[PDB]
Parts: sequence; structure tokens; C-alpha cells
Amino acid sequence: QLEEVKQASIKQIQDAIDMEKSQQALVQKRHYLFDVQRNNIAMALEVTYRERLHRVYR
Amino acid sequence: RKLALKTIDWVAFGEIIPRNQKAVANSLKSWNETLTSRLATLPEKPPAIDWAYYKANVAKAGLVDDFEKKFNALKVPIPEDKYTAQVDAEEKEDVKSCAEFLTQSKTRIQEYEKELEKMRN
Amino acid sequence: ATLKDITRRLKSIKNIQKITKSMKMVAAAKYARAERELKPARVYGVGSLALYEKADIKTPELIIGVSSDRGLCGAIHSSVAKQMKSEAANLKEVKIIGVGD
Amino acid sequence: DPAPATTFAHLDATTVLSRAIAELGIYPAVDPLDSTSRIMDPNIVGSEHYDVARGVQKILQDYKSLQDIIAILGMDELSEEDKLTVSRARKIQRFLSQPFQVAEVFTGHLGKLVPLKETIKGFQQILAGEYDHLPEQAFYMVGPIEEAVAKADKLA
Amino acid sequence: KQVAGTMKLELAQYREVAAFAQFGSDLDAATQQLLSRGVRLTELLKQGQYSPMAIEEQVAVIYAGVRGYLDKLEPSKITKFENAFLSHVISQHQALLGKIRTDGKISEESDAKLKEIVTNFLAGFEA
Amino acid sequence: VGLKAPGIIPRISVREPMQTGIKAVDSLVPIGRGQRELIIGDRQTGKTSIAIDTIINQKRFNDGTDEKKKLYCIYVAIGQKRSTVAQLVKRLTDADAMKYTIVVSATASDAAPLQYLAPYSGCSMGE
Repeated sequence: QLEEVKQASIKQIQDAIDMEKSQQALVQKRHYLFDVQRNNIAMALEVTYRERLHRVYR
Repeated sequence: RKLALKTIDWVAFGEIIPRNQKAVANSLKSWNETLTSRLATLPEKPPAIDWAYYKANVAKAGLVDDFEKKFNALKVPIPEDKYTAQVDAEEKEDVKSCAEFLTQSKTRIQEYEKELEKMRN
Repeated sequence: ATLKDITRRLKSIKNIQKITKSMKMVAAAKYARAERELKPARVYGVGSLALYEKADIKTPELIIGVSSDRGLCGAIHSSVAKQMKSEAANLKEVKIIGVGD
Repeated sequence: DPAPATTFAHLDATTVLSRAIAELGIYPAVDPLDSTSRIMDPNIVGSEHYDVARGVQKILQDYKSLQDIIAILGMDELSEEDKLTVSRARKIQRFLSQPFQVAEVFTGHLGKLVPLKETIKGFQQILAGEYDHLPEQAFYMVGPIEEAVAKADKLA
Repeated sequence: KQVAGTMKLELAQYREVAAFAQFGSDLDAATQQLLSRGVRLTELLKQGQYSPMAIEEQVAVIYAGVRGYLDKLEPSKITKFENAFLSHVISQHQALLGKIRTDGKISEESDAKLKEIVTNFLAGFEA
Repeated sequence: VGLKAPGIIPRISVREPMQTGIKAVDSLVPIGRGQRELIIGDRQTGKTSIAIDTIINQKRFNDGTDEKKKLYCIYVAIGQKRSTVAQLVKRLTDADAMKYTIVVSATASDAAPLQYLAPYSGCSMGE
């Protein structure tokens, strides 16, 4: 009798945890990524204009 | 200058790489840091020449003054986008991420929790 | 003092330097080998213990040093020496065999 | 004796031409750890030299460190990486052997010259291990690192 | 003083165990640590030629090391870390740095802020 | 140039700090001002460098307001050839620390009394 009652209380929170954890991660991470992507581009644009003004002035 | 944090990002980035780009992101992280530190350093703009000293005291001023006019008239563009519908394939990837996983998973979890009731026993 | 004294010094040290090295590499060669050659042995001897392992036998009644025949190119002997006189306290019958001189 | 001591100031790049190297039959017979410059410093010239060299000098010396080890043990025991590095070090070494135009009488060769970038590049290649599947002794007496490579090929 | 007292000392000892301990010796954990750490500290004072600095950075990075934030890291990468760290804090925590300069004296909060900055930075330094 | 070193009473001890941007230095041989500190060292070990970064460091201070700490630097260069100096000076130029700097230069060549004199000179100027 006693085995199955514990077995299942284990399995159920296990599958609850992983599914809610998998959801929770993606939102903020991809929010994460979204921004790095706009960064990665943006960077170089600033650099490059700024650099142009030095380069010609020399 | 050019970049920013959005969400939580340079740390929160690197660890987490959607399989459909997963491998790329590991390499991309380190590239980004290179750009980051570089840009922050550069000068942003030089001085802009003291003409008064040079025009008066470089007395080939026919040459100097003509070159002056060409320089003062000289107009300048900006660099070029190439890679920023990634920015927009973002909102698409953001659907995939929430609703495409959000929804199906929320219905799954629905079942796991309802089954939790009986297995208290 | 003087350079004399110094060289007198130097002389030997240099000699030493060499000597030590002669003795060193030679030793190392022997050693190298000794180790090398030790592989089947390692197993084998490890083997030796096979069941002494799986049950040691007790003697309320065989101390036996094993060292080489020379030392002081280390305090090698001194270790066993230690460990054997230390032994000898503990023991029964103390009749000892010294492999190694 | 003060004079050279002073001289050191007056020395700025230093040449000890070296018997060892010579002994290795290597003409060039120079020792690297002496072919130095007080201005040879990384911040003060550059680490491209200094580090590519440090890697090299490392490698050779490190190899020297192994050379004593190997001197006892043979090659076998080492890590393969070491074996590689030895070979490389050695290629590099060999790559330093450079024929002489001015001593076809000695060399029986024309000499060579090596354009620095190409030289270095060369070492990047060996360093990169790129040629370490090639005759090491093809690095012997050549000009461009390419010619060492070339020299390897005709063989294998 | 707050970082240095310890450090100078640590280096002394470190040096001492550089000097007696392990190089082909013993392997007592204490001393081995001192060495690891020490070794770290060594790099940390190791300064490029053409590299003068602001004091606060210095106390900062030093602090980091003092407080053992890098034993868990291998020596070369400290350097990397530092640069990066430095530019980071310069950027954001110029605030904090500013302050640290201002009071001339690291403060517990700051320590935490710093700590965090570093730990996290460090965390970033790895991941 | 021959002005005496003033007395005790015409002097006062240090409480001043001075910085070099060299972590190690400011920390470990933390130096104030007045202080005689022997730099002893060898063939461009940065031997010379060391002074340079220090000077450079003071730039911020010379860019700062630590006037009370404003460090006028005098590098009396004895025996360093014109070239050596050339490099050095140039570096300083670039750093334009030179604005707060005398470089008294008695190069390698010099008539010895000049070389001799030069420090006393530098000294006077600094006094």
C-alpha cells in the first residue's frame, strides 16, 4: 500500500516543477536575448560615426 | 553608446541559447564583448581645427582657404544596417517562446495539477 | 678572504655540481628503469597480497627490513631504520632479515 | 669591469652569436635568449616578436626542459603534445637554418633571406602545428618558411 | 589599509611560502591556498608597462583579491577579469567608485555593492 | 642652486600621500611627499618606465585639484642619451604631462660637470 502513495506525491511535484521552470526561464531569457540583439547592432553604429569625425580631421 | 541592457542580459544571455541558434550564441557572446569594450574606448569626435592661426600663419592661403571651403562644406553620411530584421524575427521568436510554449505547456501543467489532487492519497 | 679560498671553494662545488649530477642522472637512469621495469612487478606484487588482503593471518609468535645496501644519497635507510626499530618494540620473536646491507 | 656594464646602455640589441647552435650544425648559429634587445620588451616593442617568440622561446626552452627529461627518457613517455612541440621546436629551429649566398663555399647553397612577416607566419604555422606532419628537416636550411614547406613536400 | 594591511602581509607570507613552501615541496592546504591566492595576488599587482591607474580601482581590484574572489579562478584570467571589471564598474559603478574615491575609504555597503558587482561580474567573467 | 636643505623646524613631516598609479607602489611602499625613495633597478626593466607611469599618473592630478598635492615632476635625466631621452620625452609629450614637468637632461654624452650639476640644478628648480 504505502509505497505508491509516496511514489506519486514525488512524481507529481517533479513534473509540476520542471514544466513551470521551463516556462519561467524562456520569458526572461528571450526578453534577455532581444535586447542583446538590438545592442549588438546598435554598438558599432556609434563607434563608426564617432570614428569618422576623428579620421577625417586627422 | 550604441547598445544597452534590455532585460537581464550579458550574463543572462550567454548561458541560454535557443537550439535553432544555440551553437551560434556561444561564439556571438564573446564577439559582442570585444565590440563593447572597443566602442566604449574610442574617441567620439576630435577637435575641429583653429582656422585663425592656420589661415593667417600658413600664408599659402590661396591653397589653404580653398581646401578650407571644401572641408567646411564637406558632408558626411552614417553607417549601414544589415542585420536588424533579427530585431524583428525577435517578436516572432517571442511568440514561439511564449504562446507556442506558454499555451501548450499551460494545458499540460493543467493535467499534472488536477492529478495532484487524488495523489495526496 | 680571497679568491683563493673562494676558488678552493668553487672548485669543489663545481665538482660537486658535476658529481652530483653524475650521480644524479645515473641514479635517475637506474631509477627510471627501476620504475619501468616495475610495471609487471607492480601488478605481480600487488597480486602477491591477493588474499592476505582478503584475510590477513595473525601471528602471536617476522620482522625483516628491506632496504638497499647503500644510502646517504638520502635518509632512505633511516626511514626503514625508524620503522624497524619502532617495529621491534611492538614485537614475539624479533629475528630480522635485512635485505639490504 | 665597468665598461661593458656601461655598454649595456650602449647596447640596445644584443648579439651573442652562439656555438651551441653552430654545434647543432645550424648556421645561423645564434642563441635566441641572447638575441635580445633592451628595447626588445613587449610594451617597448612588441609582443608579436616578444610572445610569438615567448611561445617559441618557451617552446624551445620548454623543450629544453624536456630535453633533459628526454635526455634520460627518450621521447615515448611524454605527452604527444610535447612530442609535437619538440618536433615543432625543432622545425622552427631548423627553419632557422638558412643557407648562405656568401658561403656557397661552405653551404654549397645559395643563401636565403626570409621576409619577416612570412617568417613569422611560418612560425605561426608550425606553432599552429600545421606542419608537424611534415619532414622536420625540411625546415632545415631554407629561406622562406614556404621553402621549408616546399622542401618537405618533395620528400613527403 | 583595509585591503593592504592584509595584503602586504599576505604577500609576505605568501612570499614566505613562495619561498619555503611548494615548488617541489609539501602540500599543506593552508599554504597551498596561500600560494594559489598569493599567486593570484601576484598577478594582481603585476602591472603592464604604461599602465598607471586610479587608486580606487586599485583598492577595488585588490580588495577583490584580498577577499579571495579569485582562488576559484586561474591566474591569467584575473587579468582579463580586471580589465573588464574595471570598465564595467567605471561604467556603472562609477557611482560606487566615485563614492569610494570620495570617502577614500571602502564601506561595508560598498563592500557589498562591490562584492556584488564583482561577484556577479565575476559570475559574468566566467559565465 | 646651492640653497641649503632647511631645518627641522623649517620642515615638517609627511602626511601627504602620493600616488603613482602603480598599485604595488602606492600600496606597498606607500609614499607621501618629501620622501627620499631609492629606485634601484636595471636595463629597461621599465626601470625607467616606472618613473614614467608614475608621472603619467599624476596627470589626473594635474588634471585634478590636489594642488596641495600638485606634483611638479622633475626628472633629472643623467646619462640617458639623447635618443633615450628622445623616446622618453616623447612619451611624456604624448602624455603631455610635460605641462607640469621639467625634464632636466644631461644625456649620456655630456661634460661630466654638467652631469654632475644637473641634479642640483633640478633640485633648485624643484625647491
